[PDB]
Amino acid sequence: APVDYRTDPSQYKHWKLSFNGPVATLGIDIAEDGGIRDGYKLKLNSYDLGVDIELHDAIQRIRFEHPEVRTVVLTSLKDRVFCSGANIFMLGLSTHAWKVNFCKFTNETRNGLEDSSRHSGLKFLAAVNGACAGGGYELALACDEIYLVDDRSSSVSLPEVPLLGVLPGTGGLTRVTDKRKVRHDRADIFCTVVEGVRGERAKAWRLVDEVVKPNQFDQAIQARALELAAQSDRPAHAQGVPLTRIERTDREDGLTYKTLDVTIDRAKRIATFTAKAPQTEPPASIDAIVAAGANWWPLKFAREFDDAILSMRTNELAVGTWVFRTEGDARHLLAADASLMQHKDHWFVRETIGLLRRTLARIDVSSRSLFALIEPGSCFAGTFAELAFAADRTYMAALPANEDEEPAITLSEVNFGLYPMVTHQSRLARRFYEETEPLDAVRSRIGQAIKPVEAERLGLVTASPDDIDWADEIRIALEERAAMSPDALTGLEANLRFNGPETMETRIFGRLTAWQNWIFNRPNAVGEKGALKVYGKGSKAQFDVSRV
Amino acid sequence: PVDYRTDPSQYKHWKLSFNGPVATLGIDIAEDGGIRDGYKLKLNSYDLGVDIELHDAIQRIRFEHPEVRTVVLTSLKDRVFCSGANIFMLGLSTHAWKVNFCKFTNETRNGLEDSSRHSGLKFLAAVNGACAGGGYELALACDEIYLVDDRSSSVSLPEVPLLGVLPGTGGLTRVTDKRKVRHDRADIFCTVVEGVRGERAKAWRLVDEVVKPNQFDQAIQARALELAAQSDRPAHAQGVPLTRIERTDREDGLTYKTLDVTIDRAKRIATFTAKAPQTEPPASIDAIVAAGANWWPLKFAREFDDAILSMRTNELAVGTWVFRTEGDARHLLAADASLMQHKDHWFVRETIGLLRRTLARIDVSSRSLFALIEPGSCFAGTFAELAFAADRTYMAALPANEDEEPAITLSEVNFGLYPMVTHQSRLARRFYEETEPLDAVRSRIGQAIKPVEAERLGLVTASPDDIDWADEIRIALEERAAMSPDALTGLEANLRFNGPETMETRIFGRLTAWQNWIFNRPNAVGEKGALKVYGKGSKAQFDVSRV
Repeated sequence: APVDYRTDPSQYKHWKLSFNGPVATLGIDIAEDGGIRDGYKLKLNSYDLGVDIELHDAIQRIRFEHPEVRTVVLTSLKDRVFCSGANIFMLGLSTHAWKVNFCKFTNETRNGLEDSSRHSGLKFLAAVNGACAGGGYELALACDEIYLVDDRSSSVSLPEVPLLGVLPGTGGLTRVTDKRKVRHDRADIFCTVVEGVRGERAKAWRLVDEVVKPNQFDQAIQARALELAAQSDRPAHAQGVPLTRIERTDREDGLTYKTLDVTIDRAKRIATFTAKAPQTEPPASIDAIVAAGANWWPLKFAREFDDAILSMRTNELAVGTWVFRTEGDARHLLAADASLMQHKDHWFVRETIGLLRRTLARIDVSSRSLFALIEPGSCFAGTFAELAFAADRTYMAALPANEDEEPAITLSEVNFGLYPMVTHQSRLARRFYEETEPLDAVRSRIGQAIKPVEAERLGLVTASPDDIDWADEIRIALEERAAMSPDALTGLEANLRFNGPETMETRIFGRLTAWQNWIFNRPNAVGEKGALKVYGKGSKAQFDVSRV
Repeated sequence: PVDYRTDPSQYKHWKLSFNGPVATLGIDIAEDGGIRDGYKLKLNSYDLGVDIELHDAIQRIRFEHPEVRTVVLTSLKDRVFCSGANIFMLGLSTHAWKVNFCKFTNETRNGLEDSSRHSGLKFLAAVNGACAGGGYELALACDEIYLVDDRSSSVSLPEVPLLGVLPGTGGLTRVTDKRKVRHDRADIFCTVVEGVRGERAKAWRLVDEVVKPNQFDQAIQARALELAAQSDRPAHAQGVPLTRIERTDREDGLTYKTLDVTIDRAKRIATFTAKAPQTEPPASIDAIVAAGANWWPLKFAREFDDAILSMRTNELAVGTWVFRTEGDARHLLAADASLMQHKDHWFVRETIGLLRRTLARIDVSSRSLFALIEPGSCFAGTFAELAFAADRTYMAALPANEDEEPAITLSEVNFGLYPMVTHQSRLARRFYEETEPLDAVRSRIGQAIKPVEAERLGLVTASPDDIDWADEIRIALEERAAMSPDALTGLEANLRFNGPETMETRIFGRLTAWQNWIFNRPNAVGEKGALKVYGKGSKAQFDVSRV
């Protein structure tokens, strides 16, 4: 069945949230009977996609509904286990595509903790009591600090290689090196043994930040939480903004939201996303923005778009091309952007910018081809122009015989750094290789309605076919997209979009994930006699011992 | 088994011509000269054997031709420059064969750029006919690309639409990182078979100049001379002949003058024992030049490169390499001192370059690497790189016997003379460029560091006592043989490359790992996949679903 990423705390099976002044406590309490797919139990706080769907929502709730909260303590509500990682039985029963989506989404949820540490005024403290293994340690890694109980029952481990024949692929290796700076040969030992590291050795090797005896642990966690809270600028007095349930109509051929249509052509294998500008001028003043809350256009659009991206990634694997279109009045988009820029220091506007940033950042790493079609009547302006700059190709409709009807691309300040991709660059900076001449040229033209011929001349679009050439040029490009191997297209896209600089996050989606994917498609890990499927059976996994 | 040793008298596929400062390297591939059976190499398409000759030819230019300053790469076939890796050969190759072929060919091309930076050479691709796929990937690694403007000859990367694979020999990474082709233009370029010709190829940044056929040869020679003026190579020096590499092929390994490889097939371990100069190597430049190919640092570099290539290619099930050393550290340090003192001399610089490129093959090899530092060893200077390249390094503590206890001795060469493909020294990578631990080891240059200090400084993984050594090392090796090789290679690709990325790490990382995933799936390699339908007049059958 299809996955629905919509949930709320009243529905959580796996997490408890509680609030005590500036400290939120997020308790891991996974329901063993609560698997999102069938055929497995989730024992010992092991997890699946459904657990992460709830985790993603819980962080969203803290971000938007709890402005007065400054630190989040992540802790287990189970005896003897913090988190035992991605459920091995679940992995063994999953298709290749399901695993790859599961890795990608869980990676984005974790990247999101760090995103909020940078940009939301939040800090995350992992309070680790009991076994913290594999994905358990990968989650702790994404926190700002990790405190470990100093007793025999408490350890950190990454048993994936020796136990499962796979990597710590939820960013584990990349955080061990890039974030913790664990010396690589020590990391090798850590990643090639099942028995966990404890106490002062874990701290000495840089795997955790502090270790505390059991009788002092709770007090130490709370005191550190308050120290981390002092780093924040979040308000001492503010009511939160409830994230109301997203209204969505599911159709055989797509999805309907207030701010977004998705229409699927199953024969052509194309999903067309039509993003819709604010229907009326959005509020300029902070009091009206806050009062609008989840009905404030930039937040509403971010939420609906994120839901659509996640739904289509997960539930529509054969529909390999996404087309981006827009409709509405560019003046209302530009007014929205002006309010984002003016009020960007305000906690709520800042949080909303954060969700837009994270949501758009899902696009560049999605395994779908991306074409933006800038047709007459569209409104690729400001935030919406990011849909052009994210795309593999952008075509814009020239009308030599009817120039007054030509569409325009209109840049705003948001296109110059407000929504970095995971390379940390704006999409335009990536587009022009950070070259100052073409970037200066378009910066000079912020706010101008750039028409098709000029947009092509400035390099803002791939081509601007006229009304005679348009139909065939776009149809043929889309036919070719459907006819080529999806494997080759996704690989090509992963290299062309990430056209130079690397960061911890590009390494997570690149070097780490691509190696994991190759491992995931081979019998040593996933075969009937492989490491995942023999787990718990008392038998020896059979490996092809040859190197590649 | 593959033998990587060859020489110009044996070439089937290349012609070298020497005209003063300009060497012409002519592509003239023998259709019947495939290294494996079952395919012809038509229209200057290539296989591993073609690249083995190319690698040798560049080596000959480097060492035997101090007078050469520019290398013109061109085709001796009409109509075609190079049509890329042979598609029939790809369809007939195992997964492991393809992955090794991509890796070796990538290193050959990275080596052109390595010499452009460090040898005083420049490479000019004179593209005088169709230049497709691997053909364009080779041109990309040159310093400049000149395309004949003849209304026909084109550059193309048809791999995606035609083969269902990527331009995996650095093609995509050079298109973005080196040529700076706007990514959406690159997308068009990489998803059309016919490619691009004439002025548009220049405008899109795919080539540097286009010249009409009646002026082409003149323009190529003129530009070659201009690129030659940049060099400091000495026009009046004699070359150093690269004589044969003596090697005994045994059932259980390889014997070279400066290196033993011994294979334990049951344990799946190959032990490389590198040997120091047997006596003090020459300090003077004249004596170094007179020794030539027999000069220890060059001899060792060549033998070690041959062994790495041989073991990578011919011994797939032997997943762990153990590095040991033997001989006298004083002689190693004397060799290093000569390298540092004379590094501006063309021949010494060239030898440093081969050591650099050879060591740089280690970090990207799909084998686990353990360095064992035991009594009698000499992990000193250049040889200490074998410890710093390793996934783990164990050093034998002998608290009750100091004479027998080994030492690590650093020299200047450990601080940047031999960068891995991240551009870092192995020690800089090891310590995440942290100044405290690096200062602590640099200040001990030239000193014999004993096992306890070595472990405290973080230069080794562990220094086990002699009653703990046998079991600790044996268990680590048993575990290495028992774990999945797929997971180990992936692990090693992430832990060795522990932060910074470069164009070369992107070639071996982002680009190659995606290629490898594609290579292991039926859309590309299935009986009715893209490679195998080629030329058949049928349509590939694809699973259409994205991952």
